[PDB]
Amino acid sequence: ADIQTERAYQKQPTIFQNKKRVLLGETGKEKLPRYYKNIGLGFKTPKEAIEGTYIDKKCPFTGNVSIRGRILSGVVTKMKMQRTIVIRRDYLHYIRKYNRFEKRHKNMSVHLSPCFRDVQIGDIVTVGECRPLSKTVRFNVLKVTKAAGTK
Amino acid sequence: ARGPKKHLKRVAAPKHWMLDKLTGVFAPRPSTGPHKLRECLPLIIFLRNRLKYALTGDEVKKICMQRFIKIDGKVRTDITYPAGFMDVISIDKTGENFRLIYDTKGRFAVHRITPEEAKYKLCKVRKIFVGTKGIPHLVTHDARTIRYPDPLIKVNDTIQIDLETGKITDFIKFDTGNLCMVTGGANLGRIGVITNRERHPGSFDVVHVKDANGNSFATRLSNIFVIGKGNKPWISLPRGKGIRLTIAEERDKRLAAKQSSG
Amino acid sequence: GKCRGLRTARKLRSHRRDQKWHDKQYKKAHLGTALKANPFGGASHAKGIVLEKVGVEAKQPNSAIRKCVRVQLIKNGKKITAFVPNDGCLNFIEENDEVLVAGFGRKGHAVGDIPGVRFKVVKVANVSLLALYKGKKERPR
Amino acid sequence: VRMNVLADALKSINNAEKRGKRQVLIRPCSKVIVRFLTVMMKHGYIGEFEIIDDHRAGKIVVNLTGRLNKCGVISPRFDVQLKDLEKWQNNLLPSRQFGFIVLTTSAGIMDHEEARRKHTGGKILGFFF
Amino acid sequence: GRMHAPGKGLSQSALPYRRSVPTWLKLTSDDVKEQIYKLAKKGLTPSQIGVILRDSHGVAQVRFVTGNKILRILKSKGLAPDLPEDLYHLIKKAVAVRKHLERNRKDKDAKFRLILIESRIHRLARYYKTKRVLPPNWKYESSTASALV
RNA sequence: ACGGGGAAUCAGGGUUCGAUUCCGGAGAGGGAGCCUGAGAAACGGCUACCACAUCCAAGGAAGGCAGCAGGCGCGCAAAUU
RNA sequence: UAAAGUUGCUGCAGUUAAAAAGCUCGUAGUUGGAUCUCUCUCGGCCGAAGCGUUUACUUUGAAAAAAUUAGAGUGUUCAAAGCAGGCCGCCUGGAUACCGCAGCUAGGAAUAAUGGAAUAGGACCGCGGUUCUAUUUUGUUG
RNA sequence: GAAGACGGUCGAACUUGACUAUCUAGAGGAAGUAAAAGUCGUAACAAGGUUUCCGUAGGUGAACCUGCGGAAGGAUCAUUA
Repeated sequence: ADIQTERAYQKQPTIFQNKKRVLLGETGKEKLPRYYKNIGLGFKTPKEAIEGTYIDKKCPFTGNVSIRGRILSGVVTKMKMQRTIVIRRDYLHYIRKYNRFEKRHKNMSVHLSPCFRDVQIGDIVTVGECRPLSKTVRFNVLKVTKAAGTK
Repeated sequence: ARGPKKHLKRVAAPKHWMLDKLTGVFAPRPSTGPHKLRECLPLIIFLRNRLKYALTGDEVKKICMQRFIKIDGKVRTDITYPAGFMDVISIDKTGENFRLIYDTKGRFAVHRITPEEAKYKLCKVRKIFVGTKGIPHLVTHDARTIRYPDPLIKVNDTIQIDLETGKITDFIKFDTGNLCMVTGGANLGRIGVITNRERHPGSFDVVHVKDANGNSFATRLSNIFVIGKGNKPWISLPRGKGIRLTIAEERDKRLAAKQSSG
Repeated sequence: GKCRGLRTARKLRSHRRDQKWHDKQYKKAHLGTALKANPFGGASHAKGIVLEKVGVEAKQPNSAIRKCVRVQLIKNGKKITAFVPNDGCLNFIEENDEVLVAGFGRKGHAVGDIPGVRFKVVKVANVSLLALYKGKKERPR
Repeated sequence: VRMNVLADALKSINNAEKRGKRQVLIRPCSKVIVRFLTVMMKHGYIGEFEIIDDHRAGKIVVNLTGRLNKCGVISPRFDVQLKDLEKWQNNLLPSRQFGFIVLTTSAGIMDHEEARRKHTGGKILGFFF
Repeated sequence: GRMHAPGKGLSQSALPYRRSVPTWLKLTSDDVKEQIYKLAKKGLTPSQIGVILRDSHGVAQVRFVTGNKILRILKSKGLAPDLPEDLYHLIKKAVAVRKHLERNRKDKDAKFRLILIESRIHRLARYYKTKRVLPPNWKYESSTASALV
């Protein structure tokens, strides 16, 4: 489970990992301090974020992003990108002339932190608005709700 | 496009200036200052349109350049200077002082005050921050930075400052039961007692206010300006005491006044 | 029958939009083919040069010779046959002069017993045919 | 297949009233059917009715007073606001003196006059006059 | 009417109003369950179990005596077929008509009926996959149909 | 096809329009690149090329009215240098 | 544009006037039967704290430029308009409504929906058994 | 610190290659459309004088004719133990 899989060293920029230790008081890797924050609006930090080891600069809990703006929801449809998933948001648009609605949808590419493991296609995810993380990504997954049709 | 605009079309001006459309193409574009463009009152509007002391903008310029107008105790020669909520306008030559207070219809009333009450004003604080070697600071709705404020003064409270020295004299906490004024929106100009505040994290808070006659309304927290402790005001209220009358009672009072007076 | 569902707005809208193309007026006014085929090009009037005078025979049920002029429009160079309305008014028109020509009143359709004519002369030599007819004005020298 | 059992119930009542019958058998029964019939009966249009309990889905035998001209369903059940209610009454009712639009509101199933009394809009179920 | 035929038939059972165990039934619930287990061990489907219990021993409805349906009882003890009985019979019919069509390629009515049967199979399988009775990747294929029968 | 506020009948519903004085955007003959400046990829700023076009003593120099007026042209179609 | 219920959502028509595919499966779409009425802190009716299963409604409450439109007042000499107008220096007005949809907030839960226990892998209880201890103590810190 | 090609960048232009849709020129060929008893010559409408028509194939001096299957919109709602 190597973390350093890139050409540059991966580490949380806040945590200093070169502090001097004591020889007689150290036997094995003692601890690596973990940087994590609690995002607002009542969202609880997942356990895997606090006690994990992954490095994600776009993670809402262990990264540099701040959640602000719209809190949305959607269902996972594709998981074929690194730390990024595609969710679909279905809604009904009212046509005034016919007094009726039509089904419409929009796909949003949202960032999924490694603190959410075993997220499946069809799960309901709560996303929060953040700064542009890529060309199309502007939302971060904050909570994953398992689908009713799951194990 | 290409840098800031310097004109204001007369029909794009704030509606509470009560400007008419046939006078000209332009309205006096208020200069930058302690108050926002859409919720201020340019000195020319007050001196010409309200007080009728001048007939044209040239006469307003003459009055202002004679150093007769004092806003918050300072002589202001700018005829488009933005004067706003709780600002004190003192004209020493004619010996009258005005305080810019919204009337119940959302417009700046010509509210005359005694010279004793013209020596201070109420300022809602916008932020408190610590800077420059642990020195607390305080920013008001009037864009005044007051150093070394009382540690009990937090955001959304209103302080009372003496105009001559520019120092905090007293303050009122933001709490239920305190009298307040609405400075924006549909209920702008109304005066009542704060009854309940609903907090919406990540969004705007809602404050519920009740009048003296029991009418209850609500507005966003940014639009609340607490006037006094409890139900008594620290400043003098306009001819209407912040009560908004429905059009039926307005018409009834107008008809009764027409009947009684001949 | 037609669909009646709370989520049938798209179906109703698309069906109406597709069925509107089976309306003659709608297809004529929105396809744009009738616009390019219009000699006036969407204009109410046009100015042309009288190429010759022609008399077109009336349609079968009644007999007459309709005094028309073959004109060439200035804007696009198209050739046009225009009816000269009143009597003697063909004498007010000379070959190779400017005429203002309007429609015949049926929006590109032939009017009356005149076959294949949908334009009429309004002014000749910058003076109206009615002023010349009523004697209010004379032909410029 | 059979959708909108209320439409079937109202069509059966209308057809039996046109034929001049004194009783109509409605099946299957439903809660909405019973509420619509109760609203009808409070206004004197339909009279007493009995719910036959078979162990799957009830049937209703409805006595028929000859007072009913037409009972109809509105499909789909459009959401109606209190400001759009007058347009619906002009579209559906013979006059402003008689005739009722039955709405389903969070305050229950009732006619348009009660819905305006309780200051509630809802979803249009049907009408009767 | 029928889903794949123009017929509109009214033939079906008419359950009586009384949900009680009949007076003639001296068989308690546990004896009924034991007979259900024995009949299932003999290799009978729930429909056949119900038919035999109604015909020979005399049980108006197993649900009114034991409180559970036959398939639920079989699943509770654990004797139920891996795939549902109606789907199994549809697959069996499809296999039969496919085997017939191999030596009867000119039978163009058999091809049409096979298409209808496979449509029924696909609809039923989709329903069962919706309710997790079948694995989400359960697929019916002609080359593998006889492997399920 | 600049967008919107909005405009043309009132049964209810709609159908058309919105270049046009207010708001937002874009452009200054067409592209492109810049200096200054808080703010411009500015054109009543500059530098080129492309298309037009002015004075010349033929070496050169100077241009940008979709600003107000006015011309020509185009046109069915629109005002006072 | 209305007339055009000749584009029909309201609200058309399809045997013979123009018209239902030769027929049947079928995915998306649309529609879909009955059925459910010491949890919580200053004083024995109060802010906080709510996963009530998210919703769709419905009704509120904020925020939605002015001008235009609707509309209140006001004898422009009447009116279109305008935002203004008398009384041997004082009184006033310069309102209000609407502002679709989509966002934000708040009752009751009728009515598309969504069904939380079915190999039980389902509240509450006694065990803290190596651990963080009102960010380990509570005579002069062990 | 005042001119000038060069690890370069943005980049108008400029010739050469394909030969691009809104646009036009000729004797043409096929066809459509407007009332015209246009030199022996009638397909349909009555059983229209071979009942009409549909699909599909041939053939024709023209409507048309013929074969096969079909329809009644037929000239039969009917034909007898």
